[PDB]
Amino acid sequence: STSLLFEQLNFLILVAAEAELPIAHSTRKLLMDNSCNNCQIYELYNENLKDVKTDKDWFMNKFGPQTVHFVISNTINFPFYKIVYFDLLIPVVSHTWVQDSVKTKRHLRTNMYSPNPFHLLRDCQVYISKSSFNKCEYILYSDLLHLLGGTLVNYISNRTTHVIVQSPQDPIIATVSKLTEWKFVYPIWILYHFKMAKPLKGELATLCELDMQDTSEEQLFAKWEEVIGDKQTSSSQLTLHPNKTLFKNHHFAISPDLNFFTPLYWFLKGFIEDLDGKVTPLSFSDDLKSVYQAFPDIDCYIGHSANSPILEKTKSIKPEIHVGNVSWLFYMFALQKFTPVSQCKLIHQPFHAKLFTSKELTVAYTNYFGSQRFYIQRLVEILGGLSTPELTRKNTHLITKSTIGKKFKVAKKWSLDPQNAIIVTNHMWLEQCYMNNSKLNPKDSRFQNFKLDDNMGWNIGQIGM
Amino acid sequence: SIIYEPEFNENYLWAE
Repeated sequence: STSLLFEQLNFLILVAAEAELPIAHSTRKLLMDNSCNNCQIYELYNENLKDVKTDKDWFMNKFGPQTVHFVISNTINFPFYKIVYFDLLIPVVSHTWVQDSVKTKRHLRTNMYSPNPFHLLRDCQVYISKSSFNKCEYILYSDLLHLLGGTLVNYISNRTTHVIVQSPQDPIIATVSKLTEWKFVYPIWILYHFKMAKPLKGELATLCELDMQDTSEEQLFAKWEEVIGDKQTSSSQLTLHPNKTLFKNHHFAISPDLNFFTPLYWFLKGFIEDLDGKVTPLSFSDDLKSVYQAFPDIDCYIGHSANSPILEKTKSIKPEIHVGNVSWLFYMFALQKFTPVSQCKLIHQPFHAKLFTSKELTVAYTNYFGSQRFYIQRLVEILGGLSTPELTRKNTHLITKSTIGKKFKVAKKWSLDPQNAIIVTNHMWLEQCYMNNSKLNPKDSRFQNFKLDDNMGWNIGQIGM
Repeated sequence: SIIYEPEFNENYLWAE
């Protein structure tokens, strides 16, 4: 029972205990019988990694130089999980992923096979309604959903499980009732899982559902206070994110360019403060000199836009201040370490001005799994373009890591056309465009390299660290 | 197979 299903893909199977060898062996056989390139087995139980710094360099030297496409583990309790999952963007999937992938003969979405028990929304395909939210709210809700293991879609389909709306005034509710299953919910559906770390059930679940009688702001505030307000009963899974002094001796200034729904600002404030940091909100009317002189411990600025005048004045007054966005905070929470922004990813800085339009950058992608799908869509978004689920003639670019798969074959053939030519280029073109703030040429040789799986440093997300 | 696909807003991420 053989096939080409896993051609050119490298796997790392982590065995957490001696009793798992039978299953490790099973899984390896299925990978090898279905044409995996490399398949390493590493016994966690059989090597003392205590007092070894299991960081990115250590991982690339132990398990590289070629990229690991998938880690196969039914536990996240290994000391290089954060490096693998949050930095290198390698999916971590259960043994069941291999079994199900062989039976259905396609590369399955990885999210639902994550063994991270924080990934409470792993089974969710969620569309965030842009007509309900400002830009900053949209980014935040996307960050949290991704952090809870869910999938973001830019379209409503039969496969969409949840539509996020602010209120019953969102045009989309009416516009989809005309056309026509999936659930409308308030953003407190996402936030409750983040804060409490358990499935949302009972009366509180009902309070997160769209209610067409919530006709004023007052009724929304009241549901927000019932679902994520002063609970006083504890959060579950208290050891998943054990560093409760993560932001100790740090004080964040919050840009007025964020402009959150007030109860969302309370949630964000409460997040920073429960990790022992401090928050001062800046307003457009503030005299910035006296704010920063009145609270001289302020060491961090949180803003949406890199071109904000507040940020320009702030940098003038406070030249060594940390300059990050809301995504940066949650990345620090993911890593469980305060991390300067220069050691984080491009997407953790306040966003650059719009570089491209849709007409110049409507992109499809292929062979990007899990967090790499998230990362590529965020990057294309902040560049000013659109990213699509499928490859059509509407697409201006196909983004690819390698030469395998059917989308690459079709798109590479379409590149030979004379007039309306789709371009095939690698993900490093997106990253360098953003990093340099320039429309680089995708046909430069460095961006026509499609053998990026030979080096783990060419993983999407590593440009700019 | 989609149901609804919103029109893309070119300046959503920069609108004041």
